[PDB]
Amino acid sequence: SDFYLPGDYLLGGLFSLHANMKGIVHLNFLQVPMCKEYEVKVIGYNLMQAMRFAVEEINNDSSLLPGVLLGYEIVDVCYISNNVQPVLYFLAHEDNLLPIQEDYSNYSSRVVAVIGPDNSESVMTVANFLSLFLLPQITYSAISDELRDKVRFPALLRTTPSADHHIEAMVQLMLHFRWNWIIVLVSNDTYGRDNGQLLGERVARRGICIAFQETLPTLQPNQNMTSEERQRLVTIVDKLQQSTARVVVVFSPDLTLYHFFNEVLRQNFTGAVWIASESWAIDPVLHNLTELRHLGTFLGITIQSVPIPGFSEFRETCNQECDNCLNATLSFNTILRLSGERVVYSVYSAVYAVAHALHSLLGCDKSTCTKRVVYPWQLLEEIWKVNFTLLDHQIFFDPQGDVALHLEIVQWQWDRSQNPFQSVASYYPLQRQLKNIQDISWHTINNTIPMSMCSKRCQSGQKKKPVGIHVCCFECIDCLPGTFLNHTEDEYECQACPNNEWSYQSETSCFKRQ
Amino acid sequence: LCLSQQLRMKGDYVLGGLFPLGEAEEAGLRSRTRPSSPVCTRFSSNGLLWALAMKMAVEEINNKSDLLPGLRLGYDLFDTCSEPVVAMKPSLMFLAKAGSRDIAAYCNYTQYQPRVLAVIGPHSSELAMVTGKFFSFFLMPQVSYGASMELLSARETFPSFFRTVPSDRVQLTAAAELLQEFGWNWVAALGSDDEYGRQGLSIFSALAAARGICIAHEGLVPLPLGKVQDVLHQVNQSSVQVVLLFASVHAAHALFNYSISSRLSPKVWVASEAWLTSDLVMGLPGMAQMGTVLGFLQRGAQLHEFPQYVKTHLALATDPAFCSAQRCPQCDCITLQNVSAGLNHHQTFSVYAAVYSVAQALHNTLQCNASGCPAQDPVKPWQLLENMYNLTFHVGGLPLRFDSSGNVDMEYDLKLWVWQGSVPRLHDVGRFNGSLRTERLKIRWHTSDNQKPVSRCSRQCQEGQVRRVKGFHSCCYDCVDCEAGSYRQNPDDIACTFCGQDEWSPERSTRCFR
Ligand SMILES: COC(=O)[C@H](Cc1ccccc1)NC(=O)[C@H](CC(=O)O)NCCCc1ccc(OC)c(O)c1
Repeated sequence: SDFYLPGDYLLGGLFSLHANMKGIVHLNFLQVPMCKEYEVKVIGYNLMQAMRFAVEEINNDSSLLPGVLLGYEIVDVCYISNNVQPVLYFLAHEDNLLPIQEDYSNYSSRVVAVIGPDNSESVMTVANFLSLFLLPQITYSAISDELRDKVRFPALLRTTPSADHHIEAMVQLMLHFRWNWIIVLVSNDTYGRDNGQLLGERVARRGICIAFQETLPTLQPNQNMTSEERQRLVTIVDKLQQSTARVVVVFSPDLTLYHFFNEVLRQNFTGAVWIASESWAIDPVLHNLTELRHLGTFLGITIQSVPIPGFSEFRETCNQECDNCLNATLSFNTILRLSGERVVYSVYSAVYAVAHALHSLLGCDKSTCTKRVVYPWQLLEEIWKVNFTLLDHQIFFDPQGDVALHLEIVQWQWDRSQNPFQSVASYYPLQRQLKNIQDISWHTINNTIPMSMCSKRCQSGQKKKPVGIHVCCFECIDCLPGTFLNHTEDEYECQACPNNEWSYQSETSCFKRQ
Repeated sequence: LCLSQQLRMKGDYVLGGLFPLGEAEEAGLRSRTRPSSPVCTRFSSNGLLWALAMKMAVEEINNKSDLLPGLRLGYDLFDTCSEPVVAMKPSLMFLAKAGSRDIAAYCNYTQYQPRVLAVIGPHSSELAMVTGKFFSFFLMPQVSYGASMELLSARETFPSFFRTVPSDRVQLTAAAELLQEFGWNWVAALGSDDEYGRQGLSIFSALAAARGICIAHEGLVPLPLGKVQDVLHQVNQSSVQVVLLFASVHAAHALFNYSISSRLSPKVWVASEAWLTSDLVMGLPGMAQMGTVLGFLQRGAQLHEFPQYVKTHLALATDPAFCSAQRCPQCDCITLQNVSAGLNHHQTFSVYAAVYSVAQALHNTLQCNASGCPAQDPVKPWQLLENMYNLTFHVGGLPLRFDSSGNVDMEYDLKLWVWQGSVPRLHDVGRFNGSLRTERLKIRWHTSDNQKPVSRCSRQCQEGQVRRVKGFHSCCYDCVDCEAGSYRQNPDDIACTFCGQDEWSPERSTRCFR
């Protein structure tokens, strides 16, 4: 079968092949939730194929694990649903029973490591259990900052930069183009609330102002829209249309945005800059709504593209199946081909990290490995210590368990003759700087940079007066005669001229006349 | 004593229980390197008192012929040590197979049977959610004597959770009722930067908007001082006389230590249960100078016989013959002098009620005739859960009722710190049960004249007045007068329009004249 490959040591693989934001978490008639009826997602199957390709390479390459077969067992975890049972299935002692003990130092679990879930909530839920056994867990796409507390999650490591760096990239991009007045949309779930709070803090500290924050309804493309949801979407898009802000930052699952963008199309809306968060920045499905060309320009945050060799051709016990996955991926294969492996590198590096850590744990030379029983805590102990080059990049684990990889800002392109996600800038998390911004193309008449700002910059001799709550909004008022704006000291008030000098209106100088 | 040995006894049906019997030492916050549970040697009295309350409740349920006639009810208590790592091990142990020490990973459970019927849940909210995922996946009843966290109301994610204490929303709606009934439509809100306070601020902000209460300022204070200085500075800048402080005890102590450092200005503080009842904050000197402190506390009956019960059992627990009848260390060394301070603790009732509710729910599920239950195969947890959603049960008197939300209908008393000497006397000045009854003449304010202190804003103005918004949600206006020599051309607009050189008008005028 596709989801299982025997070996001497086994890796547990968790990916979300099917998803539904309103899925049932509890048992149905005392049978474990079955995900086949939820919507299939192409990119999750792509990442699962990435794991399988990585293990194929490791089994072929005798230089890394000579004579040791590396196997895997993969289970579908469907957003929240089916969180619990796969963990017990990984931990059980080969007859699906897990004994309760006061000590697990000598307990041989069925898998030695878990390539963990893609969702923050699933990651935390699984880590709660795997923390007891100290079974090493590596997650490739869960960005929430909560995961940095290793007293809280000792067993957990990541191969993608934390949410802080995503927010930093967005903020520095907005600063570079000197935007000042932005809209924020969130999807009424914990991902949206997390990232919205973090963005609020950073933006407030950096002098940009969030003009507007709003929550989307949790609509679904297969489901018919109710009148109330329609009214809500109408309200949201009307609010945006009548407002002056045109930078729109969207934190949402891709499933939620289909109806939102359709409604935006109904409203004849145009002219925005859509800052797409990682959760949808590279979705093939949304990209194929070719009418989006008229809604402005789309810039997304993602992890740096690294071209994996050979993986392009490779892409050509309940809840271990997917029927529609291959039929779905077959259609998008061309678009996927053009899009350089991005998150695929996170999965690839996770598997290679476990491979190297196991290779070191066995003390293995590149001739033979002295096979022995491996207990997960020792493999975690060795995983913390690896440092090696992988495909012209390099991975080693920080004190917080993260790995440093370049972030990338990408513009959506619709020509279909070349890469649909063009690189336009790159953010280095070690330097905490956005770097090497290239030629973005704009919807504007002559590619002059668009902007949205609360108030235009005042003329010389005009002091500020705050308009309201936001520091970013100010009226301009000329200084009165006999007073001047000492711009080197203050911006909000005009100072009086010396007792022997005077000034005109809207003047910074003083002169010796009555 | 021989008292740890009493934390278990047999029965035809078994109740599991989680309490903070022990705690970690500060040096005991060890970084684990082998997978074994932290050994929480350090004792804590509150947990033991709650466990004794559970023992008393089960003893009564066995004694009464009116409930579960012909069956013996047993219990099995475990320490949580207030951490997920420790709490999760007995959580797994509870759901192990009947008559065995193993947990099973089957894909269907139609005739599976765990060793416990239901679990008396943990006290703190973090443990409540962590164990709620697990227990609600299996559809096992969980009944918590604490965990006011509002997030637990969600039946999409916590189907089987119940509690015998009101959730945060009841207290916050009572606070909104207080503000509305006293007429304080202009306030500031502060919370502790933990999930408790950070969720409370969201709930209260939405409620305040719904009832027309305007929030001048929002902020969070850290738990263990730049942000504290910033928060109090902004509060003073906001020109507000009423401040809500929905903060954990340590955060409140930090903020009021800063206030002790300098009492910048006095204000009416709306407290929360935790601060309102915790000694280390109540002991701070001269707090009458802060302004009056108000807050709502829920009222339930005492366990009148409980102190005599504890006296009796701590006397009995050392008889050399009775000892013939170590999950908690140091439990066996305790003496009544270290326990006495907590014998009157209000939360014991919530433990007692919980047990009774479960017992009642079982009695209904078995359909027991009062003279004896009918013969049946063992009741499974998911059978009991179906009956428990619509359950009315007496607790000594005062019959309570669960509903679909899993909460109980319970009423609140408005407590005022009437300061006398260095001691605040807790004075009742009203009740809330969904509507607020206030005995206003009894409260004496901090302001010398003992008239009601004023914290309000306008939302209406003669049309000749400006409309510049203020407040965190722009829910207030300034009403500044339109200038003489100008006319108010636009209703509800900001500006006014000026008149000719020979053209004159009053202030607030809509017209000008020759
Ligand atoms: C609660 O957060 C969310 O619901 C969202 C969206 C989501 C919903 C259902 C299933 C997966 C994702 N999460 C994220 O975007 C997480 C960040 C985090 O979750 O911390 N980064 C994933 C980037 C690569 C990715 C992998 C799998 C994909 O589909 C199977 C997919 O679309 C994108």
